[PDB]
Amino acid sequence: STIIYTLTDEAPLLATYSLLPIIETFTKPAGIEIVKSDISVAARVLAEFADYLSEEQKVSDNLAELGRLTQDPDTNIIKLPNISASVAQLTACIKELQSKGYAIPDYPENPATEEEKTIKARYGKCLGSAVNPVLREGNSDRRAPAAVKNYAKKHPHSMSEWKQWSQTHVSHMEEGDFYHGEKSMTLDRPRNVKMELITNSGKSIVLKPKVALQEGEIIDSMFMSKKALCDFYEKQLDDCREAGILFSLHVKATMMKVSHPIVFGHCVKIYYKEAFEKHGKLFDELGINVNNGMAGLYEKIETLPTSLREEIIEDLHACQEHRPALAMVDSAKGITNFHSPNDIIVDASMPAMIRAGGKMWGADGKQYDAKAVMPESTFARIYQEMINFCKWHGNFDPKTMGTVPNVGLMAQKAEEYGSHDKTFEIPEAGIANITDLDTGEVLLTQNVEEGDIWRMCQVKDAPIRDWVKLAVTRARNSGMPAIFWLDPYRPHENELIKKVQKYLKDHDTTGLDIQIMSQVRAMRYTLERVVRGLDTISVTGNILRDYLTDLFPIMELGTSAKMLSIVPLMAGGGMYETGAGGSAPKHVQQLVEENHLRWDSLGEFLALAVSLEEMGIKENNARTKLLAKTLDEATGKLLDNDKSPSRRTGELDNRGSHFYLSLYWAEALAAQNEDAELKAKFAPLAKALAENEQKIVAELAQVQGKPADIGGYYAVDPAKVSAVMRPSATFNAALSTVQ
Amino acid sequence: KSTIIYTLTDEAPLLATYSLLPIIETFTKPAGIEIVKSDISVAARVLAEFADYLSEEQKVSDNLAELGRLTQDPDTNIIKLPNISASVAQLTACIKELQSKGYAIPDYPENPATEEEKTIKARYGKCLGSAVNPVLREGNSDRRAPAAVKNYAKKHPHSMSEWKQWSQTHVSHMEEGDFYHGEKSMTLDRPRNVKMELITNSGKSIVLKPKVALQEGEIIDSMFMSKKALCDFYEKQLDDCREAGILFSLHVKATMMKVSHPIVFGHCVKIYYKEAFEKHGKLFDELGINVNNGMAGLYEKIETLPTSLREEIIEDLHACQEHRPALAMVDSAKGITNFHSPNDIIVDASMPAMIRAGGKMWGADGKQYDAKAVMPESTFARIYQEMINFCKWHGNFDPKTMGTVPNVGLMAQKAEEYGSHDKTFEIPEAGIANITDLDTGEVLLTQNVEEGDIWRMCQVKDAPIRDWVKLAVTRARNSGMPAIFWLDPYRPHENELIKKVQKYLKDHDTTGLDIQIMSQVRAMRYTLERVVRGLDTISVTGNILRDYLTDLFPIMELGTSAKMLSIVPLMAGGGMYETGAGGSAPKHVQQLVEENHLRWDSLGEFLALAVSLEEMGIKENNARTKLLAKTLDEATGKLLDNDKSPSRRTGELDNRGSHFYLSLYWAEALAAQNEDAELKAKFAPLAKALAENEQKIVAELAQVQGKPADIGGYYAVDPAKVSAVMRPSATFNAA
Ligand SMILES: [Mg+2]
Ligand SMILES: [Mg+2]
Repeated sequence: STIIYTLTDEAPLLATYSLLPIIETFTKPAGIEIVKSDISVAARVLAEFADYLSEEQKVSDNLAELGRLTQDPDTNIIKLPNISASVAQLTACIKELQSKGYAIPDYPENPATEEEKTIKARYGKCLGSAVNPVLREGNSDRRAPAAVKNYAKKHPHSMSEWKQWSQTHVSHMEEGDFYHGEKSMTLDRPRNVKMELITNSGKSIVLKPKVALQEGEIIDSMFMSKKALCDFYEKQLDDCREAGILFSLHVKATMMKVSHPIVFGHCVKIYYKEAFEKHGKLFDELGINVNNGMAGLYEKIETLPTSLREEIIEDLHACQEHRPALAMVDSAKGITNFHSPNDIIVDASMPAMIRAGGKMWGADGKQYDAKAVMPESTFARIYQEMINFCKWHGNFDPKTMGTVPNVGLMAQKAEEYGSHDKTFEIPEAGIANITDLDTGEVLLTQNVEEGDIWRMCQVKDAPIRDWVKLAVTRARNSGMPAIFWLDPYRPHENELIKKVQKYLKDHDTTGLDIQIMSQVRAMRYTLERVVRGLDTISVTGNILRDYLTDLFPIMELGTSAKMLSIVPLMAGGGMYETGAGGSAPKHVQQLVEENHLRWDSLGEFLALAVSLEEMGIKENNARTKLLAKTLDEATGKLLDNDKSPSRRTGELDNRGSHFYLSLYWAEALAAQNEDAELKAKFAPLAKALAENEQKIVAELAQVQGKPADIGGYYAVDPAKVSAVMRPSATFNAALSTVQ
Repeated sequence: KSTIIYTLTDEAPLLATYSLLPIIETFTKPAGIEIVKSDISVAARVLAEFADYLSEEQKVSDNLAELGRLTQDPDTNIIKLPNISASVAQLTACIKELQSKGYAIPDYPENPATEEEKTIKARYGKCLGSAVNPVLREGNSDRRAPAAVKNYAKKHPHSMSEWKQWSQTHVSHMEEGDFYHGEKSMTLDRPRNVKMELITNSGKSIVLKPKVALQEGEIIDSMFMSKKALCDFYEKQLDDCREAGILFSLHVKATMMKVSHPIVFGHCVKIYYKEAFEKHGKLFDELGINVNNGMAGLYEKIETLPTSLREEIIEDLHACQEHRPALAMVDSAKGITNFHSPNDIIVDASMPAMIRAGGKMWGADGKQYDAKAVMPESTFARIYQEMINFCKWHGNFDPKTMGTVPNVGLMAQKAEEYGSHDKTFEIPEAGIANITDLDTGEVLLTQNVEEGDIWRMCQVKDAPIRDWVKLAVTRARNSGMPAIFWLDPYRPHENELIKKVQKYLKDHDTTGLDIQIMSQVRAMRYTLERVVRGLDTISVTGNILRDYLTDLFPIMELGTSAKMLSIVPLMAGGGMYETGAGGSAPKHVQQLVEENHLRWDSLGEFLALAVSLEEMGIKENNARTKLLAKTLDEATGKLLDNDKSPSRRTGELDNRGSHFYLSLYWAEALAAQNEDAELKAKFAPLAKALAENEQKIVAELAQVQGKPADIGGYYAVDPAKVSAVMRPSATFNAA
């Protein structure tokens, strides 16, 4: 029975030339095979371009095979960070690969004809986040493990002071946003619909030609009213200045690539209304779309005569005199919260600011209270209920606060995160219809005006169905209550409540404590419990999941990055993501130049454990469970004993951290008394590692402070790399025992 | 007949009722309704008390004691109006209005000789204080906004100040060390006798309270406020409020927690002025200064000291504010701060008042500022904070659209905190605080106490709790409103209640009903989300929350606490109906003697009647009262739409016509009515006879004059001379 282990890019790739031998040896006695699977940029490129490759140059398309493998129930994947390649990276990977003699073609950035057309679209399949969509087949089980929860408590991170009299607060819309206008239904039949506006005059513009819907599919029709948004802005701006407080705007433009830059840019255009009105005639001429941050406005006015440009810059600053003070991204370099919408990212900025005791940065480099403006009311009210709790009760106590794991609905681009291609800036006032394009039947009608933001969402029944099963599962396996966060007064969430109530009957929920309440009622029910050191599972839709697996982690642990990221696959298999972060190119630099790798592998240590525990459950395997239970104990110890890598050079790096993990794990499997036959195999290793502990760490330290040739970058050399990453002679020897 | 008793009280209430009583009888005679009188005035109660000293046409029925017996007649029906809680000199000014009228009664001047001088002393203490309300309030409270008043509100909203979403205003309470956070309680299965005994660390035995009878099912508490914790709190929070730049305030209720809260209050002062006090302490001590009763008495007592020292004391006090925060003010102009008396900023009035104002208390400059509202005792303070956060978020309430929050309230037999007068002690020395069985020596409940902590034992009996449940149910049944019990599961005492309620709810048909149990703060938020949506929620609460919430919500709904149904549904099945809680305000008796003018106190009675009829309706199933109720409510309603309610003037308005006008109106709707042929009217001696001549009664007694009329007496007055005033026309009594 197999664990598939991804050989990704850059830093965590290097880590695993070290760690995987350790993994292979600990897992053998449980009858666990460990298969490599290469899905690097490099690998994925050579797959797409087999037509250009020699015969034994060719490579198997692993991502594809992984994809198929999603359907097999036995499947068990440990997925590490990997590159979601930018153009620059790919052109580089391309150019490195060519040098190694793979005659793939260049990257025609601007095609000139024939194949350049089709190639740039065939390199396209490689650009961006190619991998996550293929692998993430079935909802989020996400939580902090005991190992980390408990270390957190003994070793609490910093939590700034919440003054009982703080003036920080969330500000959202009360009417005219998506929420308050929202309309939704669950389909009772399959349908083919179009998103069609009927011009107030009668002209019929189609905005989205065909969208296929299945029975049971929940759909929502939702729009942001430009007029309401702008009144709310103007009113809240004035409000903020009258309060003598930082004005801030928290948005997720990196996901909602269509929806949110619009909402963002209207804040800018309004704040500086006085200057835009006088200069809109030039900005439009200059192709200035402030939707993508004020940054661009400045870059383009640079070509202006120093006289004209000096006028605009004066005219802008002039708005500050009647406008409120702005939250900064870089106080010192004058970067405001309007510089790019991709700077202040809502689900990370809000907990960051609440950690900091409800504070944000002013242009004088010092903290003040802030109005956190989140126009769309739906998902903002959550954060305000917390804020109210924290004035009252002070900031959270990580020594004693509970845990809030999140079972999140997200399968098949569920809900808000599927509607990127179904969102439109309205052309003219009219009627916005979702219409059955076969029967002509109109399903949902909206009252819209010019420049409104209209979007259609959907979530399918099988995802919803699985999500209810996973909620009940986690409730059972953990003892925690599970709370469904769903507003009855929100059409969509009513539509979910209809499903949730019905599918709960399809499962054995007798022992358990499972409830459905309001978002804000659930948020407080959870809070009242956390603070008493109790635990509660959040069961939430797709966006709340992205929000709460940043928010509650930050409070409990100080990061959002030492978490179990599990995707229990639809077919009954599992995937274990070791981390949300990048593959960290910077660490790779330190390895090449001065043989030190500061990459932390704590995420892998943790993925491996559940991976084993869960394979331990399905396949009914005692061995495995012990490997989990013990790898549990060891990782705590690795944390207690400060043995995670240092960011220095000379000191312990990624390899030494593997060693100590190998040590405390072997030791645990030696001292354990559940499987005598395991002890026998592991006790000699435990002694070899204990005994030569320092001889080994020395052997490891010995190599640092000089370069390290790894035979490539996007295309590393497996011999060279295995040398560099497994350089201790004594340590390699210790593994070759175990009998 | 099925009957309705009516109380003739004291002063201006007594007056206004010789006027509008005979204009009842009229609309109630066709309903098969009698109206017996009951004189329980200050003046009439001494006459029954002291009757050994009078002749026998000079002799009276003891009208208070008769009502005592009446509480156990399943059908009784009573409308109680304000009356004087007799006093120091107001029994002596009325220990004389008969000696002038001819009645052989004792004088009462203390410092008494050899013993029927201590015994007549004791023997007319009878009629001192609120000695009439504990006779009559026999079983918990039904308190809601009557339909007439609520509707006038949504049509004529009062002012609600803005709540900025950045208000700094908040409640500050103790998180540890306070009664709540260290509470213990139990429910008895056995009747017991207990003592409250201190066990000195050395072993010494101090009996604080020798004997306390406890019956089966009773719920008792042992709680303590730890003086160290309370003062650390005050210190920490004084710093906080100063670093904040906000006003500092102290909301307690010294007028009923007569023992407990003055101590808590006094500590806030001594801590505030710690610099001055830690220097003049010896001197303040020699003088008797007990700042527990407020700075007021300190300034009165340093008046004896010579001017050089007095002003050195006054300066040292004042020099504290350099390192303290600013106080909330009771009277900006006359320089009266929070701390003058503990009876000025009374919590359940001061806190809604504050919230209505946008979260504001007054600075010393007559201007309005943000405030820390310090309620040290955590138990009943968190709800206010919950409201404040709600309003910061959503703005203040909108009277036009918002719903109601009636209140079913546990209070029978001095339930909860309000009966622990005689069971609260400031602890003499550190040791062990025991509730201990006088028969078996078992220690039922124990606490660790130190020097100067406050310790009290609260009890609530089971018979009140059962009624209190049945009442919450019948109100839920008879109104279609959801009803939430307000109960902390994490608070020993309330959790002890949750166990009874859960058990007792089962004993009523609650099949249609929506009846849940929530933590005070959950309950609060929930009913808050519903009012804002114009939805209604009955609140079912403890004794303190019954006192708090019946001010908080009607202040938001109607801008007054004093326009409310106060129904005490009696244990035996019947019911008493209370017009108001306000004073008799004797100041307005003179405006009806020196001149002719009185006060607005009529409105409460109109409403006491509308329910007294409506519930009489289904109690002795009488189609003939359900009518008069709903038509009386229509009538009183437009008596408000048309500004026909009493005036401060002298042209004018008072009960005289507001009086009359609803005769015009509670006839208006009785003739125009059609469901019915019995009461077809028949009340057509016609309403339009008060509309034939409908600007003349008004003028016939406009000429009534002001200048003077005499009631010929004040407390005891005759029955042939307030006719020629309260009943001054000729055209009036006619129709
Ligand atoms: Mg996220
Ligand atoms: Mg009150």
